[PDB]
Amino acid sequence: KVLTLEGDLVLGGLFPVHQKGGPAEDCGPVNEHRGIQRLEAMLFALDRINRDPHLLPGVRLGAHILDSCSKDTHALEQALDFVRASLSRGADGSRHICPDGSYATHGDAPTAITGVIGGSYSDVSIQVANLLRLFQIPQISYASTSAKLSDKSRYDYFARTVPPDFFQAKAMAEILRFFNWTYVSTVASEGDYGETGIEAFELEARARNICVATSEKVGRAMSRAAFEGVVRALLQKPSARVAVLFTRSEDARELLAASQRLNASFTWVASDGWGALESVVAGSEGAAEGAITIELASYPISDFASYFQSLDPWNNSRNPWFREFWEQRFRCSFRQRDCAAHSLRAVPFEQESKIMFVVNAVYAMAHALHNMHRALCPNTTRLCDAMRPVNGRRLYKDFVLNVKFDAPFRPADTHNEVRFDRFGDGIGRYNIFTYLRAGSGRYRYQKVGYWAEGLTLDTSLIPWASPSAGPLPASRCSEPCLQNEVKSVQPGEVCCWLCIPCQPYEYRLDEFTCADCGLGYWPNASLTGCFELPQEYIRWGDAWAVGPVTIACLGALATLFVLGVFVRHNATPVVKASGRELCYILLGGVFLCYCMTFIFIAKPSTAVCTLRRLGLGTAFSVCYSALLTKTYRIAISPASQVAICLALISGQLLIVVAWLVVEAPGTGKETAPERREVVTLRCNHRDASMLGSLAYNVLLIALCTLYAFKTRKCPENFNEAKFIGFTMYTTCIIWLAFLPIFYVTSSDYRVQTTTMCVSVSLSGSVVLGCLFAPKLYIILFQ
Amino acid sequence: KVLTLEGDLVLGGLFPVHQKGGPAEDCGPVNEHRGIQRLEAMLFALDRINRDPHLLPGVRLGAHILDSCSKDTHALEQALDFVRASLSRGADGSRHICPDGSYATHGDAPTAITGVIGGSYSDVSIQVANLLRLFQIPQISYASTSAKLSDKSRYDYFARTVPPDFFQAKAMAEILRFFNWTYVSTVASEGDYGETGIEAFELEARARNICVATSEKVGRAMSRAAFEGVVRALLQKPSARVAVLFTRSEDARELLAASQRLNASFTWVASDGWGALESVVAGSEGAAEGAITIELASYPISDFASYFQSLDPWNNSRNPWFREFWEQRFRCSFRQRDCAAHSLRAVPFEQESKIMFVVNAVYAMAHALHNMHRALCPNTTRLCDAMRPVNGRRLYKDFVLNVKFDAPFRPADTHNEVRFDRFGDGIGRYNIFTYLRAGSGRYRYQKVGYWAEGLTLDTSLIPWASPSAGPLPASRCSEPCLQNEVKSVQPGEVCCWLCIPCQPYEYRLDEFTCADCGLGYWPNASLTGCFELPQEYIRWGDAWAVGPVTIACLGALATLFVLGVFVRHNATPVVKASGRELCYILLGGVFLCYCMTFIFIAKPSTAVCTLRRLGLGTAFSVCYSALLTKTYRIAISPASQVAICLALISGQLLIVVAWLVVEAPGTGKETAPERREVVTLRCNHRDASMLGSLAYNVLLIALCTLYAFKTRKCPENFNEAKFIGFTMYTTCIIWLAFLPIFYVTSSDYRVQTTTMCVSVSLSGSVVLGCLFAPKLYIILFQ
Repeated sequence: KVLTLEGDLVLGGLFPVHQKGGPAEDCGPVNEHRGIQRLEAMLFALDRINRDPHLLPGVRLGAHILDSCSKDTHALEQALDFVRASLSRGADGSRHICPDGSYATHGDAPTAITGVIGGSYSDVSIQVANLLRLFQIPQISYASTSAKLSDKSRYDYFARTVPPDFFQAKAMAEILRFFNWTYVSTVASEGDYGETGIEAFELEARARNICVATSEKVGRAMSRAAFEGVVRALLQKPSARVAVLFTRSEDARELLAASQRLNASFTWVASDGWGALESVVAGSEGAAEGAITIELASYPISDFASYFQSLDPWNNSRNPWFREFWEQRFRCSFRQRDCAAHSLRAVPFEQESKIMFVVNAVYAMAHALHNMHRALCPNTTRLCDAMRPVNGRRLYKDFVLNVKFDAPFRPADTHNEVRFDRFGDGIGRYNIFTYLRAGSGRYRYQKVGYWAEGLTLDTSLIPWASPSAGPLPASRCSEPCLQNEVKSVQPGEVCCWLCIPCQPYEYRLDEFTCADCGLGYWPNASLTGCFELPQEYIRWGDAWAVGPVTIACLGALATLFVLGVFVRHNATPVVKASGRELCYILLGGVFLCYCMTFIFIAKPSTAVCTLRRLGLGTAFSVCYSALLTKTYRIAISPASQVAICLALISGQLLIVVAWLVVEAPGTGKETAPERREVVTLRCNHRDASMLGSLAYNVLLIALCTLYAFKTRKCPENFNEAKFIGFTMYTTCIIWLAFLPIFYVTSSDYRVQTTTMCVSVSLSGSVVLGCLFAPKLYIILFQ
Repeated sequence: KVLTLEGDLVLGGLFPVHQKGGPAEDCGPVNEHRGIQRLEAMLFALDRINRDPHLLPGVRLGAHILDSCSKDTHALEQALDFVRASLSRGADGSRHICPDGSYATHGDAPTAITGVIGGSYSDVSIQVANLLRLFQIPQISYASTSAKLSDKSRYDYFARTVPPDFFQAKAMAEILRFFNWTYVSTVASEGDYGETGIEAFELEARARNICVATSEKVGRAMSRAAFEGVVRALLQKPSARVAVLFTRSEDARELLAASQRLNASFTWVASDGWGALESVVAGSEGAAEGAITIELASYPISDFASYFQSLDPWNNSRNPWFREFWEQRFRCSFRQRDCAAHSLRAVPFEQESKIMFVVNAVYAMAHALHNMHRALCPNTTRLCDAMRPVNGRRLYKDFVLNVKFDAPFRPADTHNEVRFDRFGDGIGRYNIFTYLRAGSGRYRYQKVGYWAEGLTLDTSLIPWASPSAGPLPASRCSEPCLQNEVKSVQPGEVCCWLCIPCQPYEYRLDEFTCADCGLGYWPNASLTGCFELPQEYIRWGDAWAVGPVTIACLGALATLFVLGVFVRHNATPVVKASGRELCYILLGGVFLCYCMTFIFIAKPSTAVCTLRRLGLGTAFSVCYSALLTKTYRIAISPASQVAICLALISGQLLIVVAWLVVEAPGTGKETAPERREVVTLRCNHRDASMLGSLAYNVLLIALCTLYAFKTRKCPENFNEAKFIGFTMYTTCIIWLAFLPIFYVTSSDYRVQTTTMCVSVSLSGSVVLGCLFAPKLYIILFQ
């Protein structure tokens, strides 16, 4: 059937009056929820346009409406009808079986259609758009929610009033960023609807500072085992309790039913698939707590409802499908003439949510036509003779794309308009519905805000945001930490991470990995890396170092007293027949060893440690030489004993200096604990062959001293002989005690060194006392 | 007009009978080169199909041909006619001015078209493909060379027989890789054809081991200044002498004219735009030398020509445009009845290159129809009643894509077939034409090879490759070099580079950059990097080192002789009242200095450096102490002089050893030349405070010796006194001479050290001789 209303400017019309019915019938039984209501809405819109004094005052508006019944071949044939009526007006009727006349001259062909207002489903809209691409005719839809038509490459002459899916994805992104829900999951659908929406959502996510936890898809219909598996995979992540949904109504209902059966609480926000329908939450009211829903902006129209109420098949015979709709709504037949008793005013009527979009499309087309007529021939309001061929390219790319007008039948409360972007898509105007948990009984959706160009909503109506009694429901991954514990570990996630402290001795210079520097130095607080840290020149405490200094001072005082007693008693008979010069050399050696023991506790460094070990070796050599001379020079001439003593001392000094110079006495800093500040404590001259050769030389010197001491028949000055014997015995005992002590305490930092220094000082003091005792006894006797 | 031929299965046809003529007429005057020839070819093809016993023996074949005249609206309306005839057969004629009957029942509507054979230009092909995409009808073209239709997303039910532009780009890539022409330039065009070809060529280039020099584009038509500028930019590169061209015929002719005007020799290969046309090379014969041309594979048909020769408007009234073509070819009108005198056999006829392609398209459609009829209803050869509704989806995606048949009117020489790829495009078969420089007069194209699936051509007909007298003309960038000079520099090119040698001391580890290692070591030949190179322990030559060794041996022999003379003459009066022990100490010091001078020419190392400098300092101190003792101990006790001498020697030794240990005597290797092998020649103990303190101590010792030399009234042993005076004078002179010599030659490698060693050896020998002369004189006197 064809619905034709006369007029100079006629517009196309497409509405699915019927529904799917299989290949048995033509295309299916007549529908009464989508097609007839939108058809009557378009008729009312054109009636108001014809009666509008401000809009199109001179010329009227025609109407050419064809059935679509949600079919493909039928819609294609109806588009062929439109194109044959529009373009084929140039060629007359060809030769056919018509014997009355050759061709039609005035009738049998309507005027060229200016535009078409039709196409609700995705497939029919795609087909109409692809068919009307080449014929240079504009096309506007009213329920085209598919986002695959936004591209102008495949669909150029196509516009829509409802917002596409990427607008809804942007609204989802805005409502997620408003609540700081960076860590969010997504659920897709295997149908035609949802894939482009999820793609746009993921693109907007990866665009600006937000990521996604997981990406799952749900099929059309299968066993509940797959639903249980996918919901378990969703709830597997403990930190994932918020997710977006882009599925249908039945799929959302079954998902909520499965969630209620599994008894798990979540905070779910969905797309327009949920909507304001109540059948999707039937039997699952205690499972959608704290849910956010996106509703398409649509307000009821009082004038359209009043016009639809006063409808009857008696005085309104224009619409051919009106009788079919009347027979479908009320079970009756017009043959028996019994349908007149029924009235439409008695039965309650609910307006379709798409009526406002249809009337907006019609009024936008009317405004575009008015603007074209005003900008083309402004001489008079009558029809211009220069616009008889409908030029769709100009009317599309010059007028309808840039429209600025207020919404029709809009209440004084709202302030909205109708515009189109560069892609010919309507602006995204949505409403936010919250699952309010009102204590007055049942739970129902509550309007809390709207999203047109900017997100403007309040928390005064949100149940989990109004009192702020507890923490705001949000999913976060790695937010809590500062620039003190920088380590980051990522098991399987790239967007977020796990903020973990690193080692305290490791520098902090990168926000993804922790760099571990050397153990001998600590990082700096200037945020530049890990380098050396300044140490102290003096490390030993004053109280502990006072002992060695006091011992050295006492030894020096004893040596000075012995030297003074030897100088004063220079004419004594005991010192005359003895090594007076050798006694002075021994006193000088004692002074030198005391000075070396005092300097051994100075600021440690390379030269410090080398001088300390050289002084220790020289002290050992000079004490051995002094003992050997006292054992030898007493009895082998008086000038050869000191000569060979100095010779052996110089030889031992050269040996030890060679042994210490052949090695590599560095100045490294080593700390015993794992994480501690490294300070200079000991020299790098660790266990090597130098100390072994020094110990071997000391042992050889001790053996020579013992061989010289083996004499026991000395009848002259037995007191000094027994004193030297006791002194060498004490020295050997101290050396034997310090050998295993130093060998076992070598791992110590300052205990072994201090113990060895104290032992050396005590041995030197004992030797000085034993040397001074013979001179004191000789002075007391004579 | 419509050409209708009876048949159960009717095939569609579209041909541009007319051409562009402006909006004044309908669409333009009738053509006689493209439309009528292809229309007659299709008519002859269907005529042969009807008489073919092997192909469609039972059922005939219909025809429905509509005019296109290379337009958009006309072709759109004629495709509208096809769709109205095919799909609208379900519904009868609507109510119209026809008063004879309600609607047509048998006539006024032909059967549904099974397929359509039409579309030559790009725009008409795009329009037909976009229109017939929705009605599930297959479409095959005969001259659709546009490559933007290969995608199945926008054009799914579209097939072609001519190869698209990407096949030609692949053929160009193959013929370029055959000649090893990696470095090539490209010239594009601003028209509709050429952009996708250049894009595919660049994609194939960047795909596998070949790059492009430049990418220029030429507009449609402008002044010659732009052409001169673009050709100058093309010839700017000296190594660029090979170019590909994807332009039209007129553009190629104008470019050849500009090149002949500029007088530049080039080797240019072009696309099918050049072809075998002779008007494009008129006036520019001496400019396209050594040119390669791609020609579309097309062979003449004898049967089609014989059928076209026997044509007349008397017994052939089917074609409506035949009368228009006859009136266009011969200037006459059928009103005067004077056109019968002219005959088509008299005037020569040239077959169009697209005749074979449309014939192959029609025969492929017939083969697909036969295969479908055989695989659907194999019961009988008659038409099946189950295939009355033409199902285009199965007929397309099951039969026309996979066809295996030989080409019609196939000459026994060639071996080719007709196939379609996954995108429904014909296989790429081209011919290679070479600008042969034959000495028989004018120059013309010569067929040298064909390209269907693999490049098979010979050089026996190529003028620049048959004798191989000179090098093959090829453009290369950075081919000549090996893994010996690895450096690479790239001024403005990324694909190729410039192969330049690097520094010989720099290791080779990457083919893009040269890594320069340290100067103190040379890279290895094992291709592992740059590390240290083994040196020699001994560096001084044997002949040069024999001098110092001989001097040391002579000094040691002199010292031994002096010691033996002193030991034998131990009872001499001169040696009795003198320092005999001091003489032995001086002899030992001479032996020590000789040993130090001998060891100073050993293998250089850290310990070697320390021992050498310590021995030099000890020798200086020992000679100073020996001189001081000889000046002092001769006259202040006999046991105190040697004591203070040994004390001063030990003090100087401690001073010099401290000065040498406080420094950092490394073991680095330094080479004087910039690029030479580094060997251990000079030590790390460079100019510092240690040598300054040593020189200061030596100067103080020399000043003390000179102060002791002030005695001039010695009456005992004046001979030894004057000998010691001459010795100390010679030593001071040698030291003063070696000071500035060393200060000036420190920059040398081995001259300064050898000179200093020789001077030290000479001074030691002179001192030994002066010391032995007094003992020798005393022995001679007594």
